[PDB]
Amino acid sequence: VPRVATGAGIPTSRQTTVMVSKYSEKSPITIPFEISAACLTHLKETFE
Amino acid sequence: SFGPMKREVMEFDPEDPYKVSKMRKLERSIAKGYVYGADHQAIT
Repeated sequence: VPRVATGAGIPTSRQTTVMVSKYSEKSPITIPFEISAACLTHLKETFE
Repeated sequence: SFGPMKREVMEFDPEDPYKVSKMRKLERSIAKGYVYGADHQAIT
């Protein structure tokens, strides 16, 4: 802390220790995605 | 003679029941980098 005090009778506020823990915040996203079984059939049945 | 040699490849390969389905689990996760949720005895 930037410390300063002074004066003749002006009260001197003592030194200050500041520790702040500041958290993070999660936001898990998701897009859905579609592949049909008719799409996967042609790789995996091997027609003529 | 060629007929039953196409047959006895088919009728002698499978040891797992829906063997195509485990081949579907391989041929997706190789294209898509170890998809989760492949192995489920449950239905969600």
